[PDB]
Amino acid sequence: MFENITAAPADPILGLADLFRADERPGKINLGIGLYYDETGKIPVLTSVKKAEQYLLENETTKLYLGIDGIPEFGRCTQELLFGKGSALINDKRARTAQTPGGSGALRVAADFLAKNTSVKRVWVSNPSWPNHKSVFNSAGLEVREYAYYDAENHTLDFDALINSLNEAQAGDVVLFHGCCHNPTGIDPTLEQWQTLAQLSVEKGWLPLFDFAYQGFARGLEEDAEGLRAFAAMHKELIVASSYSKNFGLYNERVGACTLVAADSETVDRAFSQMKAAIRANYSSPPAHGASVVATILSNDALRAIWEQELTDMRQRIQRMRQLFVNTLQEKGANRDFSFIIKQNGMFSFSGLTKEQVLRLREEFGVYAVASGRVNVAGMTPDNMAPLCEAIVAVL
Amino acid sequence: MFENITAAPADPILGLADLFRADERPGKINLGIGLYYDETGKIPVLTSVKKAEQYLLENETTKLYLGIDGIPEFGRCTQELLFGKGSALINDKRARTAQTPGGSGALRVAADFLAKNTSVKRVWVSNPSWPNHKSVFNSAGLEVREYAYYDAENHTLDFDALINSLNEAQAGDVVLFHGCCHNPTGIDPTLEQWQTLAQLSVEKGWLPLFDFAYQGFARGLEEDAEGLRAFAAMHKELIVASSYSKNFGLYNERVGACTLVAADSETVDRAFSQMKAAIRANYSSPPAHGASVVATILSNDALRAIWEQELTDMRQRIQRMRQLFVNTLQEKGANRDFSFIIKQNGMFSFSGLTKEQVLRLREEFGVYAVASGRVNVAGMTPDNMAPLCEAIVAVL
Ligand SMILES: *Cc1c(COP(=O)(O)O)cnc(C)c1O
Ligand SMILES: *Cc1c(COP(=O)(O)O)cnc(C)c1O
Repeated sequence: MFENITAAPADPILGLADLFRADERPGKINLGIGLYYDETGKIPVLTSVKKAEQYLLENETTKLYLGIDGIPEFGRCTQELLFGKGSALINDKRARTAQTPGGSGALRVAADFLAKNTSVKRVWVSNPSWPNHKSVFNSAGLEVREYAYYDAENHTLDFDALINSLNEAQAGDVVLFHGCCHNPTGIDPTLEQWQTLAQLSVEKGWLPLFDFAYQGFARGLEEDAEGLRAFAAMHKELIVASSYSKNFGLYNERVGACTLVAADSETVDRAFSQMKAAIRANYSSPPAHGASVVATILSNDALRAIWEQELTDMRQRIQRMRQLFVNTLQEKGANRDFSFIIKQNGMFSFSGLTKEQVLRLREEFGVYAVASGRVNVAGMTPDNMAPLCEAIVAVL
Repeated sequence: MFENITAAPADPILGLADLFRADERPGKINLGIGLYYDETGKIPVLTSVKKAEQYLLENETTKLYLGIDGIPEFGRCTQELLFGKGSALINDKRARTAQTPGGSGALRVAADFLAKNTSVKRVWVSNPSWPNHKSVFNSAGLEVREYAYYDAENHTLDFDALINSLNEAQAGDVVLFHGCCHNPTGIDPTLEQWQTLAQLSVEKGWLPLFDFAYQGFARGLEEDAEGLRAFAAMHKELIVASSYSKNFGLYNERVGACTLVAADSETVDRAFSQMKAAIRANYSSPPAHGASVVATILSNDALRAIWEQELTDMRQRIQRMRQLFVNTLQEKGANRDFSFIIKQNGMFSFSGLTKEQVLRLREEFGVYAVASGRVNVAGMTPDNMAPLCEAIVAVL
């Protein structure tokens, strides 16, 4: 039965982790997978999280299955982070949120839901994009088309090309937007670009799907939600797949959400019943730990305060490694000007290195970056900066 | 886009918990969903688990993503529970285990793997079965066909009827078996029946899929794995979807596993890689908490000891309640003779009440059982036994 199964190709991101592991080379540097490291180079558990955990340890009395859609407080809290304290979306009971296993499972849930209940035939993702997007949608039997987005030459957002390629997006097609901190580019539309995009989609008939994995790493919690919030203001229907992996460092606990928005409560209710059905036929009910952690922190002023600061610290430290990266580069040779690297948001910079250049960094110098040239700034530290900037220079 | 979405029908099981939750009635009794309750009527966290949790609280230093296939040691431990500590499958490096989100997630994972990497078209499941089985398979585009299984008049396993049913199954068809504690009947094949089935499927060319959610609830850990293990000795390939929701009371942490066995390692590897791919396109990686809990317990002799005792305790308490259930019914003037209930294993009993009797039991007495007549024995207690038993009598 399995005789003729062809090995599949390794995840272009997950893959490298393997390789990374397997490499005995003493001074290896991992800038591939998007994980936030700290000055010491470790991937720590937030203090607000350890606190929330002790709290559960002490207060949990049952491991009783959660509801298909998970922890109600969790969805409530998610809806507020997303749309804001007093959104009409909330007051009008227009949004329903399902706790899912990471932003990843949220995407899948959304896909399955779409494929099976709407006549959505294609999904438009950006080029470049996050590698896993294709696989998720494809697995649900949806077509993935790509829309232009980055200007290699100028290291920026090519609005025209953006707009010019979406012209072929039919009405009823799904258009996927990254809420903030575009992965892998780090280039986001300005509030105005967003407002335009939002006008366009309504006019053109697209269903927006927000992939929101880095809320809080660009500017701030509220600030990072402006584009969505702008869309939510003109849209009747929307989907939001969001993750808490990064902003809470709860990577392995698989904490995410899938929010469905509809013109009205009755509609969002009916529709969400089908989303629930799709989850049932999948993993049934979601993992409690992670999300409990999240709900505890977000609904306790103190822990929340602690949490907001850790996030700020996280965001700030990445910003600092950013400027230090451009400086060290310069100060170390570098033919190219890497200044554009400072105007990018999030954990990564699309460095502009070639595929052969990255192969070489790895092979020769032991630095791991993704073949697209995407580096994880959060993985840079004062201590590895030099040796890392040296390897880059030697490959220029 | 959602204007026309049809509300989905309710989950015969899941949706019954809602109904339950919503009724203001004082002495309601929940005999629906399969949860273990204790003498006091609560659904507790095992102490072995609480112990393991503290341990993690204190020793976890990162929440770093797990491998797509999860915690390695967790997989190790799973294989030994399943096959033997000792087994050839293990020595021969012929089995690969992916940690998944519940036994449910493992089923979906298997379905997706099959549907896309093999020529499987149909999946055979017992009649009756666990309702969710059809939805999961149908979602992956697989056809679900049923094979006879229960002798309603006699309260037993109708073997020839089973065998004459599967005879209709083609080579290369998947045949789904419940490892032990058949849900919803509680009737499992004798070791000789298992052996027969095993020889028969090897000859007929069926790919066996074991759904193993109740290890340790029938007779014991090791003995409950006998049918599987007999299949494992004759088969080149098989799949095992196991859950730890029940034997560890880790219901909401979503702990399960999907085990793949192939003629050999070269083959199980290639194949597993396609399984990993199917996971990547799903939730990406599995939830750490629950699984770490399980791996900690199974790894430590002390903790494991404690855990096995708790499990024998749970199993024993259910055995007791069953005896008590028949006696009380008898002592309350039941028409029918319910002794067959003693010969069934696991959490449930297929009581033989009709649709209308179970409907009546609920509206009228507030006793909740599944429309199939399935009652959750683990939900009975000495304190509710009387009232429960009186409601039944009143409806017969
Ligand atoms: C990390 C990531 C996700 C999903 O992450 P989870 O780990 O599943 O929460 C989705 N989209 C992007 C762009 C990501 O970077
Ligand atoms: C409980 C159960 C499952 C899956 O349970 P999870 O909570 O998803 O681990 C699968 N099959 C049967 C027969 C079950 O009883």
